[PDB]
Amino acid sequence: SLTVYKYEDLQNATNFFSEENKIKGSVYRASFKGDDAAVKILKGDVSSEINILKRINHANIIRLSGFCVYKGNTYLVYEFAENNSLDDWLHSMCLSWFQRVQIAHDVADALNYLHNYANPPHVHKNLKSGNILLDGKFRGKVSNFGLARVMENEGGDEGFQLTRHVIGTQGYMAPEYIENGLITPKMDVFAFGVVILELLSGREVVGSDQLLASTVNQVLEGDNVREKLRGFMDPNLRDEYPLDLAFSMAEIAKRCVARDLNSRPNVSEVFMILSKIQS
Ligand SMILES: Nc1ncnc2c1ncn2[C@@H]1O[C@H](COP(=O)(O)OP(=O)(O)NP(=O)(O)O)[C@@H](O)[C@H]1O
Repeated sequence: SLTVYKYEDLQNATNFFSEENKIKGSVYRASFKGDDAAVKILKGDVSSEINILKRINHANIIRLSGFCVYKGNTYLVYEFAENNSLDDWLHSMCLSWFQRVQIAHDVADALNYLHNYANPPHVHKNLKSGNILLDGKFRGKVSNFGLARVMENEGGDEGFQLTRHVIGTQGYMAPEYIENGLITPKMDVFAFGVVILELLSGREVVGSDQLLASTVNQVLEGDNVREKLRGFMDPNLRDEYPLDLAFSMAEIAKRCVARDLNSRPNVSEVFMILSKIQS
């Protein structure tokens, strides 16, 4: 039943939605009850979707405190994630090697829960650096896994950024989806592969137009792999990383970004890999 909220308490926490808003028009910061939160405004009663998706709770998934339906709109209150999104940090203090490995581990931990032990399993479909939030200890918190996906919303929209949805599509989406709409948990594995590549290189998923998911193959192929990998590594790490474990992590990302979905590993395997190379 989560926690039923009175719309009043939401107005006061958000200063009556007084450009206390985070970037997203529907995303506001609510300061109240000591622990801060984030309020997302959604059109129409989406209560039915919550009663299904509310099954998904995990330490590394953005937690839903509750919801409120007021005058034809649904206001959802999530745990506030200070330090914003991984994209902000990778494309802007800099995340150390330890932190980058921790974040990859939390995401693999959440993807492992979603694909196997969520009752029933659920495919994310929208795993991106911008959706992976961080908390005060820079731990991962997956977010836009439902109802915020482009065509998952029952109430369609025309306040839509086409060029932006398409940029993320080419950089994160697996080929079997772009070509046939084939939706399997392997598409999350492909996306998760690109995230790791972002964590290792800090590069844009689509650079200035080469995709970050095709460069890892050239970096690990042929000869002089050590030198090509050093150059691939994020400069901001400044040698403060074990090149051995970086190559290993880059290897598990290449398998994740393979074109054949059945060749890709299950996230459960990636979760076991990241846990053994962790501190
Ligand atoms: N629970 C939360 N805690 C803190 N910040 C949040 C939370 N949910 C969303 N945000 C912020 O709200 C913005 C994104 O809102 P969102 O509804 O996810 O749309 P979005 O634009 O698709 N996400 P993004 O990929 O980062 O641009 C980002 O600046 C996030 O940091």
